[PDB]
Amino acid sequence: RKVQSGNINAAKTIADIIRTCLGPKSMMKMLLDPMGGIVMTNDGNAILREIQVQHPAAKSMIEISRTQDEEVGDGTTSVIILAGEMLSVAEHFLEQQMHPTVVISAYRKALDDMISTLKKISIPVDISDSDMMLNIINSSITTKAISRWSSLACNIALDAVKMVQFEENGRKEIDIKKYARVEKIPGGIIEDSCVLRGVMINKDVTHPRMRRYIKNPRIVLLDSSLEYKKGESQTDIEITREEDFTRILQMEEEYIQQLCEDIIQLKPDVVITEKGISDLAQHYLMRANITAIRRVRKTDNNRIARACGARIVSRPEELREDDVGTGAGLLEIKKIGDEYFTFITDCKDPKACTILLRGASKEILSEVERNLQDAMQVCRNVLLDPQLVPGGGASEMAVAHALTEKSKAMTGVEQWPYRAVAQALEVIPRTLIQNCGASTIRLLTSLRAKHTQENCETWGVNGETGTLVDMKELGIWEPLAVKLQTYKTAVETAVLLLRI
Amino acid sequence: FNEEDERAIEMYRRRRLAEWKATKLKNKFGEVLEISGKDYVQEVTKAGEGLWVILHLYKQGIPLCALINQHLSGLARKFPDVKFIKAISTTCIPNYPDRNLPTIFVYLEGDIKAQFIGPLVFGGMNLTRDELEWKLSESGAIMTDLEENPKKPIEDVLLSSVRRSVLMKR
Ligand SMILES: Nc1ncnc2c1ncn2[C@@H]1O[C@H](COP(=O)(O)OP(=O)(O)O)[C@@H](O)[C@H]1O
Repeated sequence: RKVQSGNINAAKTIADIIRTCLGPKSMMKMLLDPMGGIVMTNDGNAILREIQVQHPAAKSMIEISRTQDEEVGDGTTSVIILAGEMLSVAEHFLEQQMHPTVVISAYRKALDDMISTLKKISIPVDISDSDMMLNIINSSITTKAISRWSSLACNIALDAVKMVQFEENGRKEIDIKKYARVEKIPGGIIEDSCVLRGVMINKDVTHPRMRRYIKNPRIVLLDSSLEYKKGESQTDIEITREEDFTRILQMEEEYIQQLCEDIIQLKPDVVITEKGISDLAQHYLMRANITAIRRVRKTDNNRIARACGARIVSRPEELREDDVGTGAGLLEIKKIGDEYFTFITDCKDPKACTILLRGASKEILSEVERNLQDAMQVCRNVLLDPQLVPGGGASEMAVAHALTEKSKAMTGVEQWPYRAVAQALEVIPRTLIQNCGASTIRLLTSLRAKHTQENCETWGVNGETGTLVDMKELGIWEPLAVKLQTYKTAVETAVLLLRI
Repeated sequence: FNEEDERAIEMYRRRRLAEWKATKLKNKFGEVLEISGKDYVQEVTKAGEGLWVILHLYKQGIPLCALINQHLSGLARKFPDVKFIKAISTTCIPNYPDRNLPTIFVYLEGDIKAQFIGPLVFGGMNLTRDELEWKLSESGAIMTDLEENPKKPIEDVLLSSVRRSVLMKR
């Protein structure tokens, strides 16, 4: 019994570590290094990643936040605050009457019916027109930032995240981490920034006499190394027998030329490797008209082989036909930088991409990169679920009111925990009112009355004025996946913590 | 024709004959080794010049010299061409304070490098392996990857804002 009452303290104190950082208006906190240094941090993530704790429950409940942030990328502290608020002042009575299993059973159906109620209300939005998506994105990036060419960044973000799309494997699936790379190069006007249909690499050809400007290439992607020695297998075997060395160097030529002929049996205009290239292999290639690029990273091969134009299965050796034939555009080598840059551009339906932007200084480039990264995250989240739900705490109040009506409707035996959750779910509007700077009790009573009589289909609260206004003319909306994920994650973390 | 191919073959013959003076089986190591006696410096120093060693001094009591051993062994498996040693507080330096217990550093032949002292450099209860390869690879023995430790550079809002304001409109 005393285990739960001991573990709840760590959870509530970690929840209270950061609580006033939510919303537009927020405070800032200070950390003090043991030597004497001072850092004044605003991010919730930085604080809940730096301080280390002891009790295992606190460690697990910290790890949940980062694990969730790894995937969705939108909401981190809200689930922590909601879980702490629910845990603190709901279950301690029910423990005083010694019925934990009844509480869990009530929690399950409470989750089910609140999820159903949330699914009941929704408004669909069309996806054909991009202007209203741009407007929604602009409203979403109203978060604290610098408005320097924000519209351009939003437009490029929308274009890239729409172009990556999906390949009809396991229904719609959008990935942004692996098929989008940002590259920044100083010099030139900031207007020239745009999305590039192909892909850029920072390396160049291995010999000056090979052709560079090619039209309609036929690319082959190949792993492993062309050279083959395998010396470590046979070392110092009858050192006095140099005839063995002569014979092995003679027979290796047969293997090298066999590999070269097997490759050359097709028309692979370009050859990309990763490990290295010897002299016989490049000499044989240069006997014909082929170009080679050496030692590219793994991720670059992942982008290129991802239907950037060069549809290739990336087979190590003994390839087949139709696994090399590809439809691409132009291959070029540029001298824009001190190092030569490779361009494989003007392809068809390229599933990969490469986004580049230009600016005089580097720090403004870093800021612009952060801005468009956030925009891309939001736009990816939107396309998966094309329905929206009003925010500002109105949804929470409506759900709580519906739960109270149901509790007074059927009036089950275990209705007390149900009501406890119902009027313990309303912590967010109280925090918003407290941060605004007005009286909590009167505003909460007015909101309850409005939800009772007007049902508050879109009426909510304003975080910059503190007055009850309708959100139809305000324009505040949020997607649907984030709320469901937050509510679920809170439910199972509470159940898991109570199960011990 | 017969000129270029024969010339290429003969540079292979010359290069392969020049490579006949290669190493002398220096890959004996590749696993974790432990010593605990009076074998202080007569073993670590007495080796070939082209080695890459790493020593370690601990106490076995505090639960920070038990986490680092797993990471060190994991690096031992991946990299075969290095030397790894362990000891318990008494091989050298007969008296040693408990203030800076986990002591890890790299000898070179005649001149030590990259002295790591004290628990503050590691952080504490947060050493993921990647930070360990990064710290060890800041001086040689680099395998790949960069900028994998954002947890150290926390952003200071006020100073960074002042710098951005003074730089953007300068
Ligand atoms: N203009 C606004 N008025 C009222 N509430 C807002 C406004 N803008 C954002 N919010 C609310 O503040 C919350 C802050 O979200 P955020 O800062 O991302 O923290 P988290 O990552 O925990 O969601 C959001 O959930 C949103 O519902």
